Amino acid sequence: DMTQLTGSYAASWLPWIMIPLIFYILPFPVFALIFIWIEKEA
Amino acid sequence: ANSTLVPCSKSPAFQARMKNAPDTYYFNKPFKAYAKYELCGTDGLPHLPLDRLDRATDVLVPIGLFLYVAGFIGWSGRSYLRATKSASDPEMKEIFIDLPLALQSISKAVLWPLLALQEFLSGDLTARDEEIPISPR
Amino acid sequence: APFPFRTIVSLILLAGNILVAAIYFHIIN
Amino acid sequence: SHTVKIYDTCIGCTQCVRACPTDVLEMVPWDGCKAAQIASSPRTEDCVGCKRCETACPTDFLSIRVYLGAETTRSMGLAY
Amino acid sequence: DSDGIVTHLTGGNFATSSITNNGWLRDFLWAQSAQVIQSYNSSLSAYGLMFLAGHFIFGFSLMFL
Amino acid sequence: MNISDTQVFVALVVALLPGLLAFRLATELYK
Amino acid sequence: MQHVFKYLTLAPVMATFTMVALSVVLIMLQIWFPGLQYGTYFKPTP
Amino acid sequence: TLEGQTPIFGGGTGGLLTKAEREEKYVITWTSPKEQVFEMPTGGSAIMRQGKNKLEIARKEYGIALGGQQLRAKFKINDYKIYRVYPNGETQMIHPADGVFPEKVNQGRPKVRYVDRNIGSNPSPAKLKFSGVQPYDAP
Amino acid sequence: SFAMYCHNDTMRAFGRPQDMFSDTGIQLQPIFAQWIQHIHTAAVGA
Amino acid sequence: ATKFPKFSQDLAQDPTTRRIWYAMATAHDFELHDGMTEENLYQKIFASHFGHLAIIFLWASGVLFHVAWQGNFEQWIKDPLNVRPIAHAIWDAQFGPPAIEAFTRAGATNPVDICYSGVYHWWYTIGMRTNNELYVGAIFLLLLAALFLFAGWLHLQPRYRPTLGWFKSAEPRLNHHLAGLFGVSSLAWAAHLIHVAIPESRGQHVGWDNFLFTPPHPAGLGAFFTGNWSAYAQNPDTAQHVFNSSQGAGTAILTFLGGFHPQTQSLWLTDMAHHHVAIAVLFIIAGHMYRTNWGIGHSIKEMLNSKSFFGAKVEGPFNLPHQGLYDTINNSLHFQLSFALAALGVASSLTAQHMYSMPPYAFIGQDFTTQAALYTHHQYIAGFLMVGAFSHAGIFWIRDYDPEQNKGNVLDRMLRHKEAIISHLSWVSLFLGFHTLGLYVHNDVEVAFGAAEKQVLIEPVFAQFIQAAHGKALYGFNTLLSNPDSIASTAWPNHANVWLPGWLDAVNNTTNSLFLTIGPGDFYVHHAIALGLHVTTLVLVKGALDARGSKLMPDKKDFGYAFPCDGPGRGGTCDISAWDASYLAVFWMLNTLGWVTFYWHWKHLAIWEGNIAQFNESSTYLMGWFRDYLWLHSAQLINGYNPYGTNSLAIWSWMFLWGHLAWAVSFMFLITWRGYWQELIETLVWAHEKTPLSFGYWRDKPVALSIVQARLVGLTHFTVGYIATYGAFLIASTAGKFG
Ligand code: F6C
Ligand code: F6C
Ligand code: CLA
Ligand code: CLA
Ligand code: CLA
Ligand code: CLA
Ligand code: CLA
Ligand SMILES: CC1=C(/C=C/C(C)=C/C=C/C(C)=C\C=C\C=C(C)\C=C\C=C(C)\C=C\C2=C(C)CCCC2(C)C)C(C)(C)CCC1
Ligand code: SF4
Repeated sequence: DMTQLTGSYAASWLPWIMIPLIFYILPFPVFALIFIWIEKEA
Repeated sequence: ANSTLVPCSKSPAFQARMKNAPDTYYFNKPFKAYAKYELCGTDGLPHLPLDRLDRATDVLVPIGLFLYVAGFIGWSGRSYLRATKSASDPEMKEIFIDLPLALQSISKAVLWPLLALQEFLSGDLTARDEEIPISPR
Repeated sequence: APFPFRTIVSLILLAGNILVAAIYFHIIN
Repeated sequence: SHTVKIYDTCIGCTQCVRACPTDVLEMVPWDGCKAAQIASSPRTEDCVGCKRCETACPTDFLSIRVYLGAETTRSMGLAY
Repeated sequence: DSDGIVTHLTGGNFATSSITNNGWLRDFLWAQSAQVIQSYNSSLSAYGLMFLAGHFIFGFSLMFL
Repeated sequence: MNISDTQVFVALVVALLPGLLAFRLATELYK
Repeated sequence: MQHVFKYLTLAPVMATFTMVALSVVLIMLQIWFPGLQYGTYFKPTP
Repeated sequence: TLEGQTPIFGGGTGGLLTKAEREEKYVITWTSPKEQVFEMPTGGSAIMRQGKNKLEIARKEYGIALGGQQLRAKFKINDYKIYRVYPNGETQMIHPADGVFPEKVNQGRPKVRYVDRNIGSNPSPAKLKFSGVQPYDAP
Repeated sequence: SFAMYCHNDTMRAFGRPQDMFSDTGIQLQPIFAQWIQHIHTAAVGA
Repeated sequence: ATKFPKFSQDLAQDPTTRRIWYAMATAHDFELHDGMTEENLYQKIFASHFGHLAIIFLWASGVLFHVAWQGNFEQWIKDPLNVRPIAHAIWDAQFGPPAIEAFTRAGATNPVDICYSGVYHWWYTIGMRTNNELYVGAIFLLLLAALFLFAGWLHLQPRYRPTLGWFKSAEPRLNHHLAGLFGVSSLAWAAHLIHVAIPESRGQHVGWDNFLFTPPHPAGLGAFFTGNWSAYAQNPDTAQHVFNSSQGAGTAILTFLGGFHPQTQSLWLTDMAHHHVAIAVLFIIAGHMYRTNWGIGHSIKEMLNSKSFFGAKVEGPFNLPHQGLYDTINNSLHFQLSFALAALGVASSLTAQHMYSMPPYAFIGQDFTTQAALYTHHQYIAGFLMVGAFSHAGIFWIRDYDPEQNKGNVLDRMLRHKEAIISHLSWVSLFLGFHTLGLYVHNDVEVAFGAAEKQVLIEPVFAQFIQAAHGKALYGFNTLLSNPDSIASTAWPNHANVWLPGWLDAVNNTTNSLFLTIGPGDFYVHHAIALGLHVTTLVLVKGALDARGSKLMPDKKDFGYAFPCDGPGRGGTCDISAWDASYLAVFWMLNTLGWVTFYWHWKHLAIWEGNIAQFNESSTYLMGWFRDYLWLHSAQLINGYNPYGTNSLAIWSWMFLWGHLAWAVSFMFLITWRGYWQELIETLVWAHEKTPLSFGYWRDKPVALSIVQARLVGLTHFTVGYIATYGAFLIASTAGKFG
């Protein structure tokens, strides 16, 4: 059916979790890591 | 020899444009001139080739006519500028055109191809490299 | 100065342009 | 901070010092010109880099040169 | 018409097409420029020439800016 | 017939090797 | 009156007079000989 | 401590900010012959008092602008001084540095950042590669 | 104002017209301007 | 101060947001780092190049993996002319059902993208047939990238850090990179074509499991060692050969047929194998020219410093003083980078010009959208590389050039007549611009006034003569290869023109892009391209040659490559640095490449439509470009989504506007300048400090972007919008009307 995102390829559940992880789950922690890195006192 | 260009009077596409053109001053005589003298492409429009030993005057006349006029303007300005350098206020001679000087410069510029050749041979055409302002390298 | 080495290379290169134009004008084949 | 250098072509016209909006420049005794004075830049920490001094300098080329360097609070002209 | 029915110049497409700027790009800029883009070889050809003239001066100004 | 579940998982594990070596090179270049 | 003559020799005034005079010459060439083209100049009318 | 009466000013939005209390602040003091209206460096008008005034300003350029372009040029007041005030309370007088205005030559002032050559003789940067020396700083 | 146009472009591109800011979706009726039109029409008796 | 950036205390002490911006901008400028030595500079660069190589291999691994995982490579093999290649799957959770249905195509049951990079055609030509073969290649590239990542780390350890002398040894590097990196790699690739690709194109599977005992030719290697090389050219593929099958398939491994395979309409695989065989021999020979450790070989320093031509006293090569140059290149990394970028720029242009005219991949010439994408991709990259070549040339003048060690040589002579060079480049630009634009608008006015016959239509006779000289008999010329009786066509002494029958068949074929017929419309656009090339060169050359200084700024070299200005004094000095000239040149490079790709795309669009007459009659005036190319072909692009629904072009519609938006944003950074925004930021600083409940406070003081930073940021938005807008239009206008 064409009412939902699906995948006929192997392990189609991988995009189901990797797209949220890379794009709106991990990026804020990654920004926090970089922000701490670029603000550290000498 | 070129075969993709044919005389406009023998191009059926050109004849279609000639027949359908408005009957005004702008199309009556110019179309007749194009038919006899111009070479047309497959689209029926005149094309200007540079691969003909014949009609070489059709290339050299417009080229020579422009180069003489452009050289005439350039030599008029150059000779006028050189004549104003000796004046006390050369800048004032540029926003105020000196009529006796401009007429003299224009009169000599008629024979500019001869004058330019003489200046080049005598070394008066160009200034020396070491006497021209330049920036540090 | 006649610029010998300058004009010799210039004449050789100009000879090539004239030679190509000769083929292009059907003077030679 | 910015770096302001004064070269030996200075004629001691005091125009760069008068033009400075943060009092970086002062005129000091000298003997290399008729005016017997030369520009100095003892307070380059207060220099903002506006290059008003270079604009005022009448010599050719400039007798005073500003080289923009490390940016500080007062060199950036920040009131906050 | 005689019956009092009004057919508009663009057929009432403002309500549904102007709510996106793709609709402005397509149904206003692209669609309504047909007259000026096809005005060559007609009495409106001056507007076609000036349409390109305005585009030239705009790009020309970017050199100064 | 595209690759199977096992092949995708194997590629993920294999990609960890350049992943860790990229971190080692990046931190070494930072020195 | 000599001041008016000096004004007429100004660069913008002379540029306008020259541009107008050249424009008129070119305009009359279009009226008298419309449709002149490369490969057609100085050829008799068919 | 710096003495003087602040000019009559009803308040403004261009005054001091957190930087004044955290990093540094500037104070300009001057004496005027009469009560008159001057322009605050950051907008608005203020009334300087009859006696000696004291104005707190966020940047040193404000004092140079006020003292140089208004006090001296317009009001003929030549005794203005600019101080730098630190949050710890330390105050140093920075303008005029030695009591004489910088535009007037004064004995005892050393030459600072003077290059003993014309600017066209600075060495090329290729000669000073990896040495950390700028061409204008080269000997 | 403008970012909701970008919202409309993305919703329309997604094939989600019901999520658009439109008369047929999430409505933004200019009620105050509509009220003025009714008041000015009823003032003359129309 | 802050630890970040580690390489600059001047930035680390900056109390504003400019510190973060400039750390990213100067991170890879290793020469300006604090306490940087020449040896540490080369060692850090050497390890950085290992990282970049690993990134390339990982990128190629990702392309292979996603095709083998989510593509349709095996289905595309059976019908390359009608199956749409799949790039990868789509997982956008914000899609609606109409979008999901629209992007579910090409035989897939999930939303997918359509590959336009041509990797399906490339892998098909080189003998790949199964998704497992693609998967093994992807895994192999993961390990190869791991190898280079480890190599970069290894060559930074104290025992493996190369000395500065090792980096400066130019002659051994040239020998190994010519003979080994170029020659041996070419020989190995020809081996892959002979052993794998050619047998696979004839229906025979050759892989790691059977290539050791499956000879590529019946004559074997015995024919090579006995001098019987002609056995390899016997029995080529017949004109009725069917690709990926033995039907009509020969046994030759090294032919020189020329032209195209009749079915695939691409270069013969056996021709390409013999190409890389001959290229390998030439480059291996070239790799023995310079002396390294055995006395024999040229010394580049000696050749440049030579002053005697068989006894006669000369200034140098071509009687020109080349002395002192060896140290100039060998000590200037920017000089070397300038040549490398320029060479890659020309190579990328040649790739674009030669891949569309002589397609090397099976059926790739019939994938119209792929052809347009590949040409535009490599031309725009070439333009960027060309800008970089002159950008680092300007950097070379300031940082690495000193007049003392280059006194009187050919490099110094160029700097001494820079005014003549710049003024003459200005004249060529003015001549081309005045007459090319003037003839366009003359044709605009004539066509607008219903007088299309009054257009000036100059025939490109010089280029038509070249096409005839290459065998194109359409124009009726009877010169050189278009004349069968010409000495060029017969090759009278030897008659070894075994390439000519194939070459002439491809040249005179009307269904390919080999020497497309050109008329007056093509004449004018090449002169537009010439104008763009000369102006972009003028901006770049003027910036490079004025990098040291000018009359307005005699001491520009003391200020570096990239500085904002020198203040409002002396009339004003905006955009005076050499960096600013490169900044201005990117605008002209984008404009020139715009004209180039517009011309390529519209001409091929007319050919693919079957409406070649449209281009021939409308390209002679600018309204024809604006109406019949831009306006006409935007119709289906801008209908990717509308109030009536969405189709597969909705992405190109949204990206079309996204590019316009990025382009518009650039105008803000480019037109408005810094001092306006700094004053506005000061007002917002006041507002924040006086607002209760706003407990946040900046650790870095907010400041407006610097003057140079604004030009870079604006140029980035301008370029990104430029590429995105045209890329969306290029894909949508071709894929919407074709496969
Ligand atoms: C941090 C902290 C802080 C705070 C607190 O704390 C704040 C606050 C304020 C107040 C007061 C006001 C009001 C608000 C509003 O409405 O607006 C905004 C919005 C928002 C949304 C903002 C935001 C908020 C916060 C930030 C929150 C956060 C959270 C998140 C989620 C985090 C996340 C994390 C992750 C990792 C990513 C404002 C404002 C302004 N801002 Mg402002 N902030 C700040 C930050 C920032 C930054 C970074 C920047 C840069 C981008 C800026 C910018 C700006 C501008 C332009 C302006 C304007 O105009 C305004 C005004 O003035 O008026 C008047 N600003 N501020
Ligand atoms: C570079 C570029 C270019 C070129 C090159 O080549 C050209 C050329 C042409 C030709 C071929 C013809 C005629 C020739 C004669 O005239 O002839 C007589 C004379 C003689 C022979 C000779 C004469 C000489 C003289 C007089 C001398 C003097 C001159 C002066 C110096 C100039 C300057 C001045 C000023 C202008 C004022 C023509 C024409 C036309 N046009 Mg065309 N052009 C162009 C441009 C343009 C533009 C921009 C536009 C827009 C405005 C347009 C427009 C138009 C119209 C409407 C029309 C008409 O109608 C006509 C006809 O029909 O066609 C066919 N187009 N053109
Ligand atoms: C550089 C190569 C590359 C690129 C550009 C992509 C691109 C993509 N992958 Mg992917 N992938 C790759 C290699 C690559 N792949 C490899 C080698 C593997 C096997 C380990 C995978 C396994 C994989 C899975 C399992 C999935 C994707 C998915 C996706 C899509 C969403 C992004 C995502 O979820 O990432 C996920 C990424 C990974 C799981 C690992 C990626 C490993 C590569 C080698 C990292 C490359 C880092 C890069 C070179 C450094 C950048 C430097 C910086 C300066 C730019 C996107 C089209 C998703 C998808 O199909 O959505 C529809 C998804 O679910 N990828
Ligand atoms: C006075 C006449 C005159 C002459 C002989 C030249 C000669 C030259 N110019 Mg030049 N120029 C002139 C006026 C002139 N210029 C003016 C007025 C301008 C300002 C628009 C320029 C702007 C200019 C540029 C920007 C460039 C040249 C270049 C050149 C050189 C080659 C191209 C060329 O011929 O220019 C072609 C002509 C132009 C580009 C524009 C000039 C057209 C104006 C309208 C002519 C005005 C004539 C004058 C008003 C007549 C008054 C005479 C009267 C008082 C008697 C050549 C040395 C090029 C160069 O350095 O190449 C080496 C170059 O890049 N010129
Ligand atoms: C609210 C708007 C919105 C958002 C947030 C997303 C978000 C997403 N969409 Mg999406 N989409 C939208 C609207 C939106 N979409 C609309 C309106 C349409 C049309 C109907 C689509 C159609 C669409 C398709 C067809 C696809 C997506 C995909 C994606 C995903 C990949 C991220 C992405 O788009 O690039 C984010 C980009 C980055 C994070 C950049 C990566 C960093 C690299 C290193 C930058 C390098 C730059 C490069 C080298 C220079 C340019 C190269 C270029 C010239 C080739 C992500 C989940 C893709 C997907 O499924 O992904 C798995 C996909 O195939 N979308
Ligand atoms: C192999 C090619 C190559 C190499 C090794 C270099 C190397 C270098 N260049 Mg160079 N350059 C190149 C190609 C190359 N360039 C090309 C093709 C161009 C033309 C566009 C330029 C134009 C150029 C200029 C104008 C300048 C340099 C500078 C430099 C030096 C400092 C790098 C820097 O600023 O920090 C790293 C810089 C960045 C990371 C810039 C940020 C990214 C930019 C803004 C692109 C925007 C990103 C985009 C949206 C998405 C891209 C993909 C993403 C993953 C980044 C460094 C030696 C600078 C220099 O020497 O200063 C004196 C300098 O001013 N280069
Ligand atoms: C449509 C946009 C546009 C146009 C037409 C030009 C035109 C020009 N640019 Mg340019 N530029 C632009 C945008 C544009 N630029 C942008 C956006 C940038 C990025 C900032 C640049 C950056 C740039 C640089 C860095 C350089 C140029 C240069 C040039 C000149 C070289 C071409 C030439 O000589 O042709 C001939 C001239 C033209 C085609 C200009 C139009 C001439 C008009 C049509 C004559 C009409 C006369 C008529 C009587 C006027 C009516 C009266 C009126 C005054 C009221 C030319 C004047 C180069 C240059 O000056 O070299 C000489 C140069 O170095 N430009
Ligand atoms: C055949 C022909 C052709 C071709 C041609 C050619 C190719 C040429 C070349 C040419 C050349 C290669 C040249 C060179 C030159 C050089 C120089 C060096 C010059 C100089 C000049 C001058 C110096 C000038 C001056 C003047 C005058 C005289 C007047 C006015 C003023 C002035 C001052 C400007 C064509 C197709 C087009 C057309 C047809 C015919
Ligand atoms: S303005 Fe120039 S010349 Fe005058 S004192 Fe200052 S540095 Fe010397």
